[PDB]
Amino acid sequence: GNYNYLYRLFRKSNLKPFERDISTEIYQAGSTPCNGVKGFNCYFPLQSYG
Amino acid sequence: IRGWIFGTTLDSKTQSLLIVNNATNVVIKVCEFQFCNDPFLGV
Ligand SMILES: *[C@@H]1O[C@H](CO)[C@@H](O)[C@H](O)[C@H]1NC(C)=O
Ligand SMILES: *[C@@H]1O[C@H](CO)[C@@H](O)[C@H](O)[C@H]1NC(C)=O
Ligand SMILES: *[C@@H]1O[C@H](CO)[C@@H](O)[C@H](O)[C@H]1NC(C)=O
Repeated sequence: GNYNYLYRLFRKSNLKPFERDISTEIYQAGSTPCNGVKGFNCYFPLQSYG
Repeated sequence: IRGWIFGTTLDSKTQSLLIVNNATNVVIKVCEFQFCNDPFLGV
């Protein structure tokens, strides 16, 4: 698998046209806070195609 | 008045736009900047 190519799997809101958010902040899916570390309701926002 | 800053959080988790005017040029740049706590331009 090539792991150099990625897509964003989760976001708080959809992009506007030609908007380009490169932020790597952990996706908080629920009431559980992330505090900069992965966990329950707290997932890395990108996936790699492989 | 010698420049402007635009963005969402204005800190390294986010992209932001900087305009600086230095009287020879207008310089414009878009980065995941870290801003100072009280930004300033030189005397
Ligand atoms: C733009 O940034 C704000 C920052 O609070 C965020 O709430 C909003 O969802 C963002 N909009 C888009 C379309 O990304
Ligand atoms: C370039 O942007 C990506 C995505 O935000 C980030 O992972 C990477 O650390 C940035 N490059 C540098 C030199 O920090
Ligand atoms: C204005 O900005 C440009 C950016 O390339 C630089 O070359 C130039 O020396 C600057 N002028 C002054 C007066 O700082």
